[PDB]
Amino acid sequence: GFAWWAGNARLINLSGKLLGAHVAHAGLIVFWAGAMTLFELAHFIPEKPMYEQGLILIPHIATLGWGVGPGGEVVDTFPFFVVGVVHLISSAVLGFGGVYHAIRGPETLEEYSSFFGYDWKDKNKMTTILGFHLIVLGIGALLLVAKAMFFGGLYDTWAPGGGDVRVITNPTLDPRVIFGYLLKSPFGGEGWIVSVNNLEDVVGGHIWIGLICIAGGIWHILTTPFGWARRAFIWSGEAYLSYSLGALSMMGFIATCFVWFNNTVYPSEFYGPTGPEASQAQAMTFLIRDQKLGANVGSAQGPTGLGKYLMRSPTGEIIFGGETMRFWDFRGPWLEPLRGPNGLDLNKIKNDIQPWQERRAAEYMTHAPLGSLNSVGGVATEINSVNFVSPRSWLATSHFVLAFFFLVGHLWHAGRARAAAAGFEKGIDRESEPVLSMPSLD
Amino acid sequence: ANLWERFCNWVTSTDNRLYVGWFGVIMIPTLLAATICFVIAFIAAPPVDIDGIREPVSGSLLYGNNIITGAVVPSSNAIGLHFYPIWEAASLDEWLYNGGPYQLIIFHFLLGASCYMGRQWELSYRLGMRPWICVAYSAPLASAFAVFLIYPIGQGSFSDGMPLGISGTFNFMIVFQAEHNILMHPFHQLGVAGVFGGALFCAMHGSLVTSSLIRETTETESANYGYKFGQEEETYNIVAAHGYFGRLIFQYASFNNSRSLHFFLAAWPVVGVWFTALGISTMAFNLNGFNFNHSVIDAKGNVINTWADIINRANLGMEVMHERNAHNFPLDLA
Amino acid sequence: TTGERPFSDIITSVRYWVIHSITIPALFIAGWLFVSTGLAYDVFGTPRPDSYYAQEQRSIPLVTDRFEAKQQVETFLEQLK
Amino acid sequence: RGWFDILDDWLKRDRFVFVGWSGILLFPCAYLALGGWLTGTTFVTSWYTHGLASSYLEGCNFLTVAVSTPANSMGHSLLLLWGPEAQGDFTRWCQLGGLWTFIALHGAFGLIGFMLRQFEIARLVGVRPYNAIAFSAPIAVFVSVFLIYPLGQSSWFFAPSFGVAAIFRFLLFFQGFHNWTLNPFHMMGVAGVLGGALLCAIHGATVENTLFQDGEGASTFRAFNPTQAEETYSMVTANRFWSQIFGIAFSNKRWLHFFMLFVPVTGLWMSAIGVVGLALNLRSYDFISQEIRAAEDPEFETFYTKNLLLNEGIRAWMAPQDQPHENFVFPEEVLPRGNAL
Amino acid sequence: AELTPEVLTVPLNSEGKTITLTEKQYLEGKRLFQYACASCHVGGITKTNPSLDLRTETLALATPPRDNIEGLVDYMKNPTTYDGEQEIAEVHPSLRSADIFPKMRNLTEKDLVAIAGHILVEPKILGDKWGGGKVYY
Amino acid sequence: METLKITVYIVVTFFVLLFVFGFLSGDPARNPKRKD
Amino acid sequence: SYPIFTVRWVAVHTLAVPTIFFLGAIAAMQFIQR
Ligand code: CLA
Ligand code: CLA
Ligand code: CLA
Ligand code: CLA
Ligand code: CLA
Ligand code: HEC
Ligand SMILES: CC1=C(/C=C/C(C)=C/C=C/C(C)=C/C=C/C=C(C)/C=C/C=C(C)/C=C/C2=C(C)CCCC2(C)C)C(C)(C)CCC1
Ligand SMILES: CC1=C(/C=C/C(C)=C/C=C/C(C)=C/C=C/C=C(C)/C=C/C=C(C)/C=C/C2=C(C)CCCC2(C)C)C(C)(C)CCC1
Ligand SMILES: CC1=C(/C=C/C(C)=C/C=C/C(C)=C/C=C/C=C(C)/C=C/C=C(C)/C=C/C2=C(C)CCCC2(C)C)C(C)(C)CCC1
Ligand code: OEY
Ligand SMILES: [Cl-]
Ligand SMILES: [Cl-]
Ligand SMILES: [Fe+2]
Repeated sequence: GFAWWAGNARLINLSGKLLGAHVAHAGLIVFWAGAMTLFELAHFIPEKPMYEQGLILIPHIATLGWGVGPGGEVVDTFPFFVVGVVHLISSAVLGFGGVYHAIRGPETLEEYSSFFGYDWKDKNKMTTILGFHLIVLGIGALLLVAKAMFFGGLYDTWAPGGGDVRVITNPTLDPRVIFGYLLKSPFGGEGWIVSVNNLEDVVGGHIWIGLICIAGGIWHILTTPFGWARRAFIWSGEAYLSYSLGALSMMGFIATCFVWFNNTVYPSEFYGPTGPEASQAQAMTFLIRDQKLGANVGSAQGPTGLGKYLMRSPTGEIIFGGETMRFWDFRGPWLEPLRGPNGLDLNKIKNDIQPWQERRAAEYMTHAPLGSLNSVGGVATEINSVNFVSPRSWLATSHFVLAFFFLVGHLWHAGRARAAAAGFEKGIDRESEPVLSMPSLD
Repeated sequence: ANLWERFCNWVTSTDNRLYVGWFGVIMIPTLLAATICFVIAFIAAPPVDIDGIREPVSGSLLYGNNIITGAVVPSSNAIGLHFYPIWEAASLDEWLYNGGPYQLIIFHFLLGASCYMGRQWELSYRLGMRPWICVAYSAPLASAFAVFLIYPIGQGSFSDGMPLGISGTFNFMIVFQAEHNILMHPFHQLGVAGVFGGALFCAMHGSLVTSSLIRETTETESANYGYKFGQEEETYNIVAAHGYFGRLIFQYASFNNSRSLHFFLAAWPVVGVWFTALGISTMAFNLNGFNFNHSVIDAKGNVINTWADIINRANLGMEVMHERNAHNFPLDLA
Repeated sequence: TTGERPFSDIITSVRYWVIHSITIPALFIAGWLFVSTGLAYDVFGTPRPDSYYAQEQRSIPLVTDRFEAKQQVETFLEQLK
Repeated sequence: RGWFDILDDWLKRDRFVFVGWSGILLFPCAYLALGGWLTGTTFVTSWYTHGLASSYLEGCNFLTVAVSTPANSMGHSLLLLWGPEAQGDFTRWCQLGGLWTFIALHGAFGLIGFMLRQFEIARLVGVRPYNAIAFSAPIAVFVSVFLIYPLGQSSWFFAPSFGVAAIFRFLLFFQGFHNWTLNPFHMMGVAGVLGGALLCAIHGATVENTLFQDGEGASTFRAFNPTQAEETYSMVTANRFWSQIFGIAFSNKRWLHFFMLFVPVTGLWMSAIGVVGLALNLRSYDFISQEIRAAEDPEFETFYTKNLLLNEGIRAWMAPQDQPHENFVFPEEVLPRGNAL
Repeated sequence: AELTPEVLTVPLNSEGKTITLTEKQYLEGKRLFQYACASCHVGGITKTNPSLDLRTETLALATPPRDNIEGLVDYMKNPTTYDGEQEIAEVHPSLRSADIFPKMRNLTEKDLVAIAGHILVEPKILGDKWGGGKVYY
Repeated sequence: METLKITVYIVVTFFVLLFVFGFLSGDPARNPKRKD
Repeated sequence: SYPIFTVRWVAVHTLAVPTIFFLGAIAAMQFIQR
């Protein structure tokens, strides 16, 4: 009994029409991935970094090792085109199947096939569909593995020489490293899974995950829910929808922080420097300049009595001074050469900084992820001129927003599911008001 | 009658003057802990080196503060986003200098407040109610998450989360405008619309119902005694109220359905506060308000100032003065 | 219910769209011309892009007198002639 | 059957927009206050009063467009068209800020008209006039911020200019010069506005989740009837819910709805009083005990002292541009600045 | 006021020859300046070394002098320190260094004129604001 | 300090498992209309 | 049998007429160049 504004809830128990909704919507996702890439490519200019150009999809492709050389220098734009065209083309096939199943195909499936038809309350059929999709996920995760090891490798920002595409011959299988990440603290200096800083660990984790997903995929095909599971859950289409909104929301917050902190699977060559990275780069820049003028940067006492360029962290490591003392957990390929075991190494600072390192720091400092909604780069008090907002800010903010609403959607549908399963989603029975049969609190 | 089943029945009982519930099991301890730490700190904590520059800021009453100026100061910039429980300090004295109380208070409050929201779902289930009062509360809870957690994550430091005091609050919102031009951000503008709108509709609805109370009393008694708790009949005349407000404006701009009207009252401030909490959360990643500094120039290319450029002159004065000893390099990138 | 003719019926009607398919572009064109012709600048006193400042001047022509105010702005304008 | 009652009759007929005796004041003035703001934001500059561009015609957008206040030189002049300042010339009038007083005065009189309208309609329909009383809260704010506050000051120049960013500048002005956030009459305003918004959300959400099931379908809206005597949500289940979540809850529907009137109305009234103080520079700017200690004790720092540094930054950095008529010239060396920035 | 020949007239070399840009060249150079330079030089400052700016009176005192087209176009080819004593193509975008500053690649010789044109005309319109910093925003 | 840390870990874990097992004990069935 | 010219008519055209006109002027304005 649903309004026009909740009309999609009229598809709960129309399995055939609901298949088309999902496949027509799957087409929309592929369409955008296709058209967007074509759009980004149509506007690409190779002379300019990707992050001066508002690109978010091309950075994902270059990260897999297509179209880029050492440095991130774009070498061949044909793989970007091929990804766009194939995605765009595949969306008509899904579009076609979506409209057919929404409008002309059987409204319901369970009369046409006992295989494709389902009842939400069939706990066995539902876990079987879960199992199928788990294998597909496991397959896909191994695809990334397969690319890294057998079909070209991946862009490795850590490679000696500026970064380069590199085949991964020794994925990390040691479970104490792989599952160690899952128990690292999410706080500073630790970073939970966000701190992964090498492709061996990335590739290895996807071997594990693809195995696990196939493992469980088979599990759920072969099993039915145990009794303790049967009694703790609500078994209904809305209930499963809510469960999933919860997980997507959680995943979305994770991605938000991944693109904001991680400079390995979001290499800075492509995406721009991280907040912390740009902040560290400014300290590098003025250390370099002032040293050239003859300042002794180990010994220069700043206004506060803390070192003007270099101080200690609370655990003693030598770090950049100023406000960026907060960012001392930062690690990047342009900085690690300067680090010894006590932190930044004063003899390397006086002797070993390279032009390429100066250059990187000047660039990242002047490309920090600060920017206005209308794409004026810099602090909010900055004048018009530089048309720049970091891909990391566009990606970080959009996914906080989406993550946030899907948690509302989780609370929205979780609670509705609990109430409709108990029978009071529509309001309170006047003749049987629970509270009027309870004793008064006082 | 088994010992666990009987515990479960007390926890979830609809008969406790205050409902507990499974959510209440986390909430009670974490809120009692955040509360007790806060009360002690506000009164007696020594000064805290918030900005990590060995310049401690006095926040409590016994150190020369009043109700307006006192605060539990945020933890040292030197800590940034590191976890800093008591057991990581060499001593309570260290923990107090570096601002440990703030971390303890905010984490426990965020948790217990999260469980508060869920507790609202829970009791609604146990009483046969509809479930979504908690969706309404998530707008303020999301606001508290943005200024105590999200904003520090994106700026890299809890030293930049909102202080727990009245003047510290204003300090946080002054620096915020200098760094983000938040007044010129459309999500703060929707917050103002949510919040002004909410006060307007509160007064409207309150005055429309009050205007149409049905006569049940004499001049010498409160009109309030015309309603008796649990009476079945409505206590005002909704078509007389719709009759007046339709004519004050025009017919179709006025509700005659009390369900739509009350749903509207809930949706307007909730949605607007979601946005303005999203505004703080996305400005945490420095996607700032509109910047029209020097967007207007003449045929020669002189700058012709607007009100935006005046705003910016004041943002500049906030910028150059805040945390006056803490910056060694020319741009405040965080 | 007040006896006027309902809106949903006026703007599905042929007659309505027969008048207003004329009156609405006439107004849009009328106001356009108010700008494109320059009259809006003149009616209102608003400086054109070339006449905020005198050529080598970087002074706002700020009104500083109450009862000589009219003549003040007039003098600034002749400083642009 | 005299003419006066013939007109009474026609004014008070039931029509799509009711007119009334109050219409006579209300409608001309409301249309003119609004015609002037749209007229001025689309076409008119602030070059000669403020040194600012301020219309779409000049290049501004909807955020930066404003009808700006007259020059400080104008003082509190009514700035009538036919008056000694504009001397009948429409063009000069606009360039002097004439439309600011135009909007503000027709605005004031229109608000009167509106409130008299609420009195007029309520008398005819036979309801109590509490909507009209609530409307005093907006009226007090308007008269205190737009009329009383500059009348206390040197001139109209220092009132709010009618525009989005211009009003944003006014909010920052009051922080740097008046330290308005520290004023307890503003704090009572904040607790009333936010309290209102709280009350608004929480009462709408309670009703929506204590509804009776009076229809069969999942859209609960259909199941209300405007004429039903029966209440549509359970005050009993609402009261028990909040007593157990929050400890206290409403039990009296009349007190509840009267409290929704009381809370936001009163907060606006308290802030009106505060701004009246500020007309006169009677600020709650400082705490004397704090200043004596900090003067004598350079290790003594609070958020109270930090915020005044910021206020000091705002005053010196915005004043020359914001008050052009003062010819403030602040060479760089005198500007307050922290390290590096 | 408007963009007239006088303001569009700038020195070509130190001898004191002059050249008069077209409006078109002025907008061309402003554009190229935002594309290749403003990330460090917005408003005529230098964000990564604020001691050195693009005020004409600073350029005049550079070694070699740089308050003219020839000097500016040379600098975009082979930049030096302010005293002239070391070439710095390695850390400053230049044609001599366009391998490592990829934006400087598609700049033609006339492109360099327009860029140098802008730098010299802008101080004449904005005055103190050009290279002044936030104090003059 | 090390003693406090253990204490807190213990106290927390306790309430957490109270929570996980509280909801694993037939929570859908704790409602006033329909129980399973 | 309705009227064409009412109070309502006037109110409507009192706002609408100058709206469209104003939209015309603001449209033209996007093409103004310095
Ligand atoms: C996988 C995601 C997902 C899915 C499948 C559903 C599915 C459903 N939802 Mg849930 N929902 C979700 C996420 C999801 N939701 C999220 C994230 C939220 C939080 C906001 C909600 C909140 C929500 C509420 C409050 C309600 C539902 C309802 C419903 C049902 C009917 C919906 C309908 O017909 O809407 C039809 C769609 C519309 C009416 C259009 C809405 C358009 C949005 C608000 C505007 C977005 C504009 C965009 C951001 C920018 C525009 C750009 C411009 C150019 C246009 C259906 C089962 C209803 C329900 O309970 O039924 C059982 C209901 O009342 N949903
Ligand atoms: C992702 C978006 C999405 C999707 C996929 C669907 C899908 C669906 N909706 Mg929902 N809906 C949506 C958004 C969506 N809706 C929104 C945003 C609203 C709020 C306005 C609603 C409100 C709504 C209501 C109120 C109802 C539905 C219903 C339905 C189903 C039956 C439709 C039908 O027979 O129409 C027939 C429609 C037509 C004959 C018109 C043409 C439609 C086609 C698909 C246009 C496609 C154009 C495209 C470019 C062609 C590509 C072709 C190429 C691939 C070969 C269908 C599965 C109905 C339902 O459940 O039925 C029982 C129903 O009652 N929808
Ligand atoms: C998850 C998506 C999905 C699901 C569950 C279904 C399910 C169904 N479809 Mg639909 N359909 C889909 C997608 C889907 N289809 C798409 C994408 C299209 C357009 C290409 C269609 C077009 C379509 C038509 C035209 C018809 C159906 C029909 C049917 C029913 C019978 C199918 C049958 O016997 O095939 C049995 C199995 C096969 C024929 C094997 C196909 C082999 C596939 C192509 C290889 C799979 C590879 C991999 C998984 C795909 C990903 C590749 C990509 C990543 C590059 C069944 C309920 C029929 C029906 O109900 O008629 C009344 C019918 O006539 N479908
Ligand atoms: C899409 C993924 C997915 C989904 C939706 C399900 C869904 C389900 N699984 Mg399957 N499963 C999956 C993947 C999935 N599974 C995979 C890949 C595997 C292989 C390992 C399994 C293996 C598996 C087994 C062996 C069993 C299930 C069971 C179940 C059911 C009980 C769920 C339950 O109580 O969990 C809720 C979770 C708990 C009660 C305890 C979790 C405690 C952890 C520590 C919470 C951590 C959250 C934390 C905040 C985030 C940080 C993570 C931390 C590790 C750092 C349910 C139908 C059970 C069942 O009935 O099977 C028939 C069962 O016994 N699953
Ligand atoms: C009807 C409501 C109304 C109200 C209350 C106002 C109020 C105002 N208008 Mg607005 N105005 C209105 C309608 C209204 N206007 C209309 C319809 C128009 C368009 C024509 C305007 C156009 C307009 C402009 C253009 C301006 C104003 C201005 C003003 C202000 C100055 C008024 C003044 O000095 O009057 C003084 C005069 C009276 C109050 C008249 C009193 C009538 C006496 C008692 C009768 C005398 C009879 C006679 C002597 C006897 C016979 C003599 C014999 C020769 C026959 C004031 C706030 C000015 C303003 O805003 O400046 C900032 C201004 O410049 N008004
Ligand atoms: C940051 C990455 C920069 C970019 C991009 C551009 N310039 Fe620059 N410039 C930069 C620095 C650090 C310096 C100082 C060099 C030193 O002496 O140590 C400079 C210097 C100049 C100068 C000299 C100004 C002077 O006062 O003598 C000029 C004229 C100049 N740079 C011009 C210029 C142009 C035209 C650019 C775009 C094409 C450009 N620079 C880019 C930093 C950076
Ligand atoms: C059901 C429904 C719905 C939905 C629907 C959908 C959403 C659909 C989809 C659709 C889709 C999903 C579609 C797509 C398709 C695609 C296509 C059709 C494509 C095309 C292609 C082409 C043709 C290509 C070409 C090219 C190439 C090849 C190369 C380059 C160039 C170019 C690009 C040109 C709605 C909501 C409406 C409503 C209700 C109902
Ligand atoms: C790939 C990769 C990797 C890996 C990773 C992994 C391996 C992961 C895992 C993960 C996982 C393994 C996860 C887990 C999850 C879980 C969860 C998330 C859960 C949840 C739960 C819940 C939700 C609950 C609920 C409940 C309760 C509590 C009570 C009763 C009732 C219920 C049931 C409702 C790495 C890092 C190396 C690197 C990179 C890549
Ligand atoms: C002043 C004056 C006067 C008067 C005047 C007037 C009265 C005016 C009017 C005017 C007006 C009356 C105008 C109007 C206009 C307006 C406009 C300008 C509009 C626009 C709008 C828009 C643009 C919108 C849109 C939209 C959006 C944006 C979003 C949402 C949706 C929509 C679609 C709505 C006189 C003569 C007495 C004389 C004296 C002076
Ligand atoms: O805004 Mn200005 O930016 Ca965020 O950090 Mn850099 O300075 Mn300091 O610590 Mn608190 O405050
Ligand atoms: Cl500060
Ligand atoms: Cl610093
Ligand atoms: Fe109510």
